[PDB]
Amino acid sequence: ATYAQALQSVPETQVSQLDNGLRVASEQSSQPTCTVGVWIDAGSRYESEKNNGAGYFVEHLAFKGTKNRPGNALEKEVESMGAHLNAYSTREHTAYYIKALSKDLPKAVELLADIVQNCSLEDSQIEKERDVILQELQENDTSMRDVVFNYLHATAFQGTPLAQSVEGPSENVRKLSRADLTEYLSRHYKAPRMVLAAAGGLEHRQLLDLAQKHFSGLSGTYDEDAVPTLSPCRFTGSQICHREDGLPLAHVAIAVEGPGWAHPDNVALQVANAIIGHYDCTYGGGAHLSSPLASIAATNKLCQSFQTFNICYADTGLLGAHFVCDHMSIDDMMFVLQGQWMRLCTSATESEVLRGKNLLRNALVSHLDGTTPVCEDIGRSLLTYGRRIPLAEWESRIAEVDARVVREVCSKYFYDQCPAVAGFGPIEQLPDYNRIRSGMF
Amino acid sequence: RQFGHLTRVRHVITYSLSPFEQRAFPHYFSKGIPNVLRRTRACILRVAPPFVAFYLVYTWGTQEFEKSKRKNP
Ligand SMILES: CCCCCCO[C@@H]1O[C@H](CO)[C@@H](O)[C@H](O)[C@H]1O
Repeated sequence: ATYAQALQSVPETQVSQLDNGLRVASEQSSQPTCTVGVWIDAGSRYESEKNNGAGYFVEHLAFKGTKNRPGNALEKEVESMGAHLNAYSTREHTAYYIKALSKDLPKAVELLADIVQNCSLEDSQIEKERDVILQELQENDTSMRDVVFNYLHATAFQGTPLAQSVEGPSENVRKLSRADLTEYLSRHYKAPRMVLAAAGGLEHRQLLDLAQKHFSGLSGTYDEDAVPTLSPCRFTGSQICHREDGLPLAHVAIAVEGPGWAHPDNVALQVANAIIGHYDCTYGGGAHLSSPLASIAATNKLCQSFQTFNICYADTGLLGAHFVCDHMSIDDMMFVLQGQWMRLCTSATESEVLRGKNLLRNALVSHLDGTTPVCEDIGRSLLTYGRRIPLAEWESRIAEVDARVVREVCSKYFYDQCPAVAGFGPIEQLPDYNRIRSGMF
Repeated sequence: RQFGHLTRVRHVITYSLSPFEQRAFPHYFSKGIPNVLRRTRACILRVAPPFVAFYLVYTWGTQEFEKSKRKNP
């Protein structure tokens, strides 16, 4: 078949909803294994300065025992059936998911229901996790990449909830109480804020009945005065430079404000980012890479690596790049990078945009490879778009992009716009903000 | 001399705002004047005296010159 007919053969994702508001979505395949999980509209963007880190603390407690399965009982059950239980928290979403044999879907759904509704939160466990989290904060401090990205959010979204890290400040970790957590939970873990998603060898009808059976008790009301809604987050052209000449390589992240999840412009932006691409010293292409930034960097040894990114949030986002380089290569790297954004705004060619479109097509499909990536796409999509966008639609959106669309969309977000800049390490050579700003036009 | 080879600096964080996000003349007068007064009071004792001396020597010398050329000083 052609790439076109193959697109129309992907089973359509089935979506249902319970009385309490919980959405149930699934994509059936014939895999003897599956992934099922709960995606929640909860994250640090929903936290205030007082409880920032609450969600991450809960993630630490989620698998430590439930009222029905105290202590390591939940753990033993997951392990004995050979399943895998994982979780993650971001500034807007939280997810708990299980990879298991398709025949074990009923127990998998029960366990998730149990986890999301009956978490013990034993005072002694809370004290133990407190120390674990503090140690994780210390470890994260050694990850220059994680530090620079937290810094980018701190400065770009300064004064708003998006400026907050997911883990929260250490003093919050030392002071968060069970009361704080149960409070956070009663407020955010409601059925209308959750999506039960599954992908693999199972039928929607079976998942739906299991959901009715195990999630019906989940609250779908809350009230009116306590319905955590999101306010837009102001973006600020600014710079944060943490100079540390003791570190061997400098990390720099720069971005302009992105449009947010729902905007159609994200497709063209993804095409443009694909044109500039990514790179690191282990890439075999070197001097022949198609991206001018990549080949210049490789032939002139300008950096160890770089990556463009389009981080999306509800109504805003960070569109830009991150690079790692020697202290004497920062200005050159910034010069070439900004020159490439400007070239795309004013002179993107049909041939490079086609390449970008093909890169995006390949990335889209190769990403949805396996029950876990698919299940995550279902969960997240339902939370963000309110629907699963089919591949055939993505193709239509990508197809609509041409050189004209790329120049116009890039001009809209990059041209003469104030960026947010974060630097960490031996950054004496990181350009002054005025010089960076002038580089935007 | 080039950025990247100047000197060694560790543990310093610098925060800045784009010029477009801020005022070019924040509190120009409500603060500008008070600081100018501070800076003025702060140096006048070092700067002014010598010139007051010049002024005196000048007026005395000029008047002395005048008187000296007259019939009855
Ligand atoms: C830039 C183009 C924006 C509109 C693209 C819509 O694209 C359409 O979406 C439908 C529903 O998902 C699909 O069934 C259909 O095959 C697809 O072509």
